[PDB]
Amino acid sequence: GWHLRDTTQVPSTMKVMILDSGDPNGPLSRAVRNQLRLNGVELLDKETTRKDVPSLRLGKVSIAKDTASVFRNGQTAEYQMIMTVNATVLIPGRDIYPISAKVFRSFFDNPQMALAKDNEQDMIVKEMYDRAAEQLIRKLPSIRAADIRS
Amino acid sequence: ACKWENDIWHCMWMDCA
Amino acid sequence: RSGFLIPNAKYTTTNYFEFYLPYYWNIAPNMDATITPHYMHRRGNIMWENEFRYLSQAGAGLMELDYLPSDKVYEDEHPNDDSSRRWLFYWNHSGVMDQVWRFNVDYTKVSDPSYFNDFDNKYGSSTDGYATQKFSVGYAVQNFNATVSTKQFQVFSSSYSAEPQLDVNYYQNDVGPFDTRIYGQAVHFVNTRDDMPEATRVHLEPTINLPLSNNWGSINTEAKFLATHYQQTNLDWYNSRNTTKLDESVNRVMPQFKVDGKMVFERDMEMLAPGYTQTLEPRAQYLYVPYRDQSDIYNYDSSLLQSDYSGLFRDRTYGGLDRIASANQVTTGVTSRIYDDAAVERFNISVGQIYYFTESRTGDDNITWENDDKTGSLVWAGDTYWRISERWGLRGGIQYDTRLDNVATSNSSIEYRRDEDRLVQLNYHYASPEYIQATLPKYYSTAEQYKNGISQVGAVASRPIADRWSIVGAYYYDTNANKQADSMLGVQYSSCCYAIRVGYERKLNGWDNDKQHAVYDNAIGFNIELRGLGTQEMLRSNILPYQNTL
Ligand SMILES: CCCCCCCCCCCCO[C@@H]1O[C@H](CO)[C@@H](O[C@H]2O[C@H](CO)[C@@H](O)[C@H](O)[C@H]2O)[C@H](O)[C@H]1O
Ligand SMILES: CCCCCCCCCCCCO[C@@H]1O[C@H](CO)[C@@H](O[C@H]2O[C@H](CO)[C@@H](O)[C@H](O)[C@H]2O)[C@H](O)[C@H]1O
Ligand SMILES: CCCCCCCCCCCCO[C@@H]1O[C@H](CO)[C@@H](O[C@H]2O[C@H](CO)[C@@H](O)[C@H](O)[C@H]2O)[C@H](O)[C@H]1O
Ligand SMILES: *CC(=O)N1CCN(C(=O)C*)CCN(C(=O)C*)CC1
Repeated sequence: GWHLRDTTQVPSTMKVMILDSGDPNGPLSRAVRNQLRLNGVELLDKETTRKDVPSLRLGKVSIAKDTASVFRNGQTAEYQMIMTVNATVLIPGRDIYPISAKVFRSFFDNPQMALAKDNEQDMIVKEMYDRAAEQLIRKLPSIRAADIRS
Repeated sequence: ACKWENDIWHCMWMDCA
Repeated sequence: RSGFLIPNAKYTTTNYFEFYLPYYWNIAPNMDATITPHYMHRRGNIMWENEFRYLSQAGAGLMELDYLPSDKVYEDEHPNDDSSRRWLFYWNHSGVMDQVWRFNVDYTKVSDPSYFNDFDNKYGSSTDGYATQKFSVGYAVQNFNATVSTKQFQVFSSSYSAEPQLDVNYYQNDVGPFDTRIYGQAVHFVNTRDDMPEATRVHLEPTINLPLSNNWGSINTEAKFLATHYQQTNLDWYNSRNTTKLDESVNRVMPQFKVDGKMVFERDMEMLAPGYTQTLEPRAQYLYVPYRDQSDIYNYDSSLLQSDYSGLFRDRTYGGLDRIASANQVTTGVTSRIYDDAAVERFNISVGQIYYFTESRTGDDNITWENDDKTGSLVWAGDTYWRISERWGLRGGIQYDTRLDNVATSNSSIEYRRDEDRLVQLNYHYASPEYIQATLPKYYSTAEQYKNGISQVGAVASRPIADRWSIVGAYYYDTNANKQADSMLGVQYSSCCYAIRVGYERKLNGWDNDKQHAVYDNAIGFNIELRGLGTQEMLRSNILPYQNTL
């Protein structure tokens, strides 16, 4: 009983929305804005006079880099990076609903090419934000059903 | 080093020996 | 306001009895200092630790300066050394000023490579193989960013540094139906050794892409251009010892063409769970990059990247810009998701592979594979996440490579978590010996402590008792050697006005080259704080800290 997705990834009530964050020029804001523009969402400034526009407020993100495994000498073998992002979708009449994204990545350590590993780490972080943005978009319908349930 | 031939478009997309 | 905190004691096998007498100094708002005498009995001296926390318009920062004037153990192990003093300087600053300026500092510098194996691991770890020293100043606006940074590394076990590196990004989204961007970089690579090559690299990368989308499908076409210029000096020593000669001036020009496509199908899970939705998402990507012989360029900052499921669709095989592998490949994957009646995603599983029409080459192909496979389906990846309930969750991933003729890597985890205090977690990590031999230096493949790979099983648990006691335990074990890697216990009693925690840890702390076995460190310490039950703090105290997996 498979069929093509007849609805949109972003709900029709969120096709025009306000993107707000404390770091509008940061990487997470850029990734979220690109993701929202991908599904044809019209982004507005927070000072606009148009009412009944839901607002997506991006919270502070946390990136942790821990040791997942070690070698026989106790040296780090694999590093695990965890990115946690919090956000709130405020529908003005109804309510504010929190959402979050957690992204896990891994990479092996190499002191002999440590600088190269640093570059790799940067690339991994540049991927992780994108994944987080996708997760945020995938939490958009669940908010909408929560708006319909109440 | 080397210098590109006349057909820059085709030569840009070719592989190296 | 400012005075003496409660002194705290410890017993380790590295320094025997250890005593801490902290003093807190509130210099002003946004300015705290902490002066800690730390008496170590085995080393027979006092290390002075100075912490400084500040908040300013440029951001938040923390400096640490630990100084031990002399060390008896270090003197005995290094009797020919001039001085036995040890020290550590750490500085972490992060800030965004006026929404445009970004200041970052992550600087660690120790006196000797054996510092973190002998002293407390507050801003460093004994698992670390090097110390990072990074400065970065950036200007970022909505369509532009320019960052200048310096990266240096102190290796504990020759290293290259970018002194300095400049990155520029420009974006323009509405050029007709196309999105356009340009990336530029200028880096100077310097080595600690005086006989290794030095480089200056300038890179330009203009990219254009046409995106198209429906409610069910999406397709993105991308054309990118890479132009790099290398000026290399100090090539005499390298060229006198290698048959392949480095070039003083190098120009690498190459285009890249990529096509990505995704589809989404939906169906109703009528038989299993009415109201539940199942989505099937096939994704394909064709990538072409012509082959350029890069053997005349030294590899400064390019390392092979891990290929998980998300990494299958990556357009780069190496990080950095010194090595750019030729590509003629198609990546195909499928992701299945299961959402409940409330549109909440409960399950996802992804499986994908990469098919190579031609061999991926960089001109310098020294990585040791287990077989001569060059084309076909060589890389497979899989991932899975299942939120079984509100308290149960399981994650897993696997990476298989036919060139290794083995599973490259794998990881799994199952966690129950009722709240912040009640949790259990089981995790497994695996990396094959073939992967270690392929992606790591040769002495890793020849050394006892490296060659066997990773086969690690970890168990973590935390339980409250009587709403005032918290017990935390962790055990990480190596199945290849059948030996313990890490073990931790911790019990805390929390009251209205104070809390007392006692912790014990046994960890791998080094390797003995003489008898060819691992060294273990045991540490038992008490701590009293003036007043949660502290479960999360105790869970993050060992060398393999706990991370929540839902
Ligand atoms: C919307 C963004 C803008 C997109 C603009 C279009 C940019 C792409 C232009 C067409 C080139 C890409 O297409 C790519 O062409 C090269 C040409 O070398 C083909 O490559 C093939 O070409 C010839 C065949 O005789 C050989 O020299 C080469 O070794 C072989 O690989 C690739 O199989 C194809 O994938
Ligand atoms: C497609 C979506 C789902 C993919 C994700 C699945 C979860 C990830 C796999 C975890 C399973 C446990 O991890 C698994 O451990 C065994 C050994 O312990 C490894 O097996 C490997 O080492 C053993 C050593 O005993 C060898 O006999 C075996 O030939 C070799 O493949 C697997 O390669 C690894 O995957
Ligand atoms: C997830 C919950 C479970 C984890 C929580 C429990 C944590 C405790 C894990 C069990 C391991 C700790 O127990 C560990 O046993 C080893 C056995 O080699 C002993 O280790 C060492 O102790 C002394 C001193 O060197 C020697 O007498 C002994 O031979 C040596 O092995 C210690 O007793 C302790 O280091
Ligand atoms: C001279 C040179 O470095 N290039 C141009 C030569 N050509 C060509 O088709 C005109 C193909 C090979 N090439 C290599 O890098 C080996 C591309 C650069």
